[PDB]
Amino acid sequence: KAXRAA
Amino acid sequence: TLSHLVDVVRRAHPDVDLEGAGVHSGQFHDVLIARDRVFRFPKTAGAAAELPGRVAVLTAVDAVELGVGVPVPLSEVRDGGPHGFLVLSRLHGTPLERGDATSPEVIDVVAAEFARVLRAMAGADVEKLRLVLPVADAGRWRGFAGRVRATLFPLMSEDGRARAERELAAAVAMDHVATGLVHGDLGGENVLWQQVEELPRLTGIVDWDEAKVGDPAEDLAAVGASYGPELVERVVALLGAGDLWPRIRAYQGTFALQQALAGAEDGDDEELEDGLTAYRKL
Repeated sequence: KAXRAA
Repeated sequence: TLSHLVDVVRRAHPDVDLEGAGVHSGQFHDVLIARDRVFRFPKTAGAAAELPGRVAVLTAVDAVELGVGVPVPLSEVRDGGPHGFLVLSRLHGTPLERGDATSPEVIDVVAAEFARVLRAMAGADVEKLRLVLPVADAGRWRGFAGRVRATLFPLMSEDGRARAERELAAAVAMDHVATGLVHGDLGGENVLWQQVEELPRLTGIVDWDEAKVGDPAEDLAAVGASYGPELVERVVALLGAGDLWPRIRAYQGTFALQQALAGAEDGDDEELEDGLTAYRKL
């Protein structure tokens, strides 16, 4: 994972 | 059955020390991370097609000449083990901590390391890339919006849904851009650096799973999510990419929802909970 996208 | 796989590796690569070696495991494949080498072993006969997939993506990316390393197939794909294996190089280096990236004495150097890679990616021969890589689909964000409303909207507050509708809408509104190589997940953890005579050098980029012919704004968005607007403004200034800001913000406003939706789909409770915290009061 994560806020970037993962 | 990592015992078998280890024997498959010992037999095919005698000098590989699997004592103190990474294991990533999954429903999908096992991966043995040794010092200089990664061994990927698919678990199904269908997952087996991932091996020529990875070779074709990494070969196509390497042919663009980014001026930084990408993982290299060190072996042909082999039909040994249960469903084949592939040996890739391990790249050395460490993600840049956000505090380090942004120090005044290095921030210009960090900006140009990102710029020179993104410029080589934007100048790739897209006619060649489009024969190998995925191509950004015009329907992508309509479909993503549909799944977010089906899976996540019921877990949100009414303010959550209002916020999520505006973020989905900014992405759905973007016109279709497919003009260069896009990494697709260019956050800090996938970008590897070394101190080369006391200044950061960007030496490697890993995890090309989301790679595509697409919109360069999507990689700038990911750089901004990892490092903040002070860095991405400098990268954008160097590239002359000031036009891309609306697109950059539309990608970035989907990141928490991408994480939530993948947390639901992958069954990672912590990713689901973490991606949804802005979209509910509990």
